[PDB]
Amino acid sequence: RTTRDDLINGNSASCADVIFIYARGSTETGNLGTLGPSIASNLESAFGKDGVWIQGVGGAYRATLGDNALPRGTSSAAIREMLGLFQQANTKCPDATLIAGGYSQGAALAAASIEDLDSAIRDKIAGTVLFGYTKNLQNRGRIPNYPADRTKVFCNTGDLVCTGSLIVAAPHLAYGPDARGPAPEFLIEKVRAVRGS
Ligand SMILES: *[P@@](=O)(CCCCCCCCCCC)OC
Repeated sequence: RTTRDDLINGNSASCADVIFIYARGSTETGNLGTLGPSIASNLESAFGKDGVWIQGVGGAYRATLGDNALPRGTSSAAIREMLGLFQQANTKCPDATLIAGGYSQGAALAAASIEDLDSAIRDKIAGTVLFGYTKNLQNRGRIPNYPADRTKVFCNTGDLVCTGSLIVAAPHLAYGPDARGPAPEFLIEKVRAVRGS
C-alpha cells in the first residue's frame, strides 16, 4: 500500500530487472504517499510482481513541510537517505535498470539526489518523473546533470510551486490522473527503450 521496501527486503540472488525509487510529498504517509501506489500498480502490471521492485524513500526522509524552504528544497539528511538507496540498488542488483520519481518536496529530493549521484549510477536511471516539481522554475524544468529526454515533469497550470513559489494551491493536489496514466506510461517506455521487451 503506502509502504514498499522491495529493495531493502529483496534477495540479491533473485534481483528484479527494474527497480523504482520514489520520494513522497510533504506530510504524506508511509514512504509512497498518495501518488506512489498508483504508479507502482501499473509498473507491476507491465513487468510482473517479480519483475519490478518498488522502493519508497523512508528512513531519514521525514517529508517535513518546513524543509521545502531549505537551499535544495529538502534536508541534507533526506538527500543522504535517497543517495543511499540508489547505492544499495547498484550494489545489490548491478544489472537492474533503475527508474525514479518524486512529488512536491519528493521531486526536489529526487532532483538533488540525482544531481549528487556518482555518474555511473545516475546513468543507470532510464527515466525520472517529477510531479509538482518545486524547483521547476529555478532549474528550468531539468534535473542537473541528467538528460532532458529521460526526464518528465508534470506541472499543472496554477500550481504555484512550479512557478517559483512555495504556496500550496488546489492544482498542486491534482496529479492523480497523471500518476495513473502518463507517468507510468513514460517510465515503462523508457525502460523498454533500453531493455527491449
Ligand atoms: P509538497 O512538498 C508542498 C511544498 C510546498 C509548501 C512549502 C511551504 C512550506 C512552508 C509553509 C508555511 C507557510 O507536498 C505536497
